[PDB]
Amino acid sequence: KVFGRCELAAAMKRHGLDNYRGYSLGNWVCAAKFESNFNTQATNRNTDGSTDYGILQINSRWWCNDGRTPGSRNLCNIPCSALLSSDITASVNCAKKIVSDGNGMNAWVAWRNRCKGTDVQAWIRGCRL
Ligand SMILES: [Cl-]
Ligand SMILES: [Cl-]
Ligand SMILES: [Cl-]
Repeated sequence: KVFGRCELAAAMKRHGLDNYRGYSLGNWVCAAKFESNFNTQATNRNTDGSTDYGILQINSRWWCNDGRTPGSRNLCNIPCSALLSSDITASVNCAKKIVSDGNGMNAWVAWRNRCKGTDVQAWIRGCRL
């Protein structure tokens, strides 16, 4: 599924991501924009052989099982394919664990490089939330 901007913001809010770990909704929408362009089916192979999955590009090196990332963990206790669903529940639940791991949203390098410190409120501008 390719979400609209406000559609995703609403879905994130419905799943308790709004201000989770002190990160406003715009931060989450911005991260999704630059990780996946709001496409739940996005997958990208990393140079090390792990893969990033879904709307928030969650990495099989630590968070989900894809069966082909030797030496990796599955800390969200989920198949990586579950992170590609139209319903964002699994990606949100797993993102909550990631953002709680110590470094906040810096875990998402695209958030750090493209969202951190910017006017992230713009991402929810106009949205009926
Ligand atoms: Cl957009
Ligand atoms: Cl915001
Ligand atoms: Cl594996």
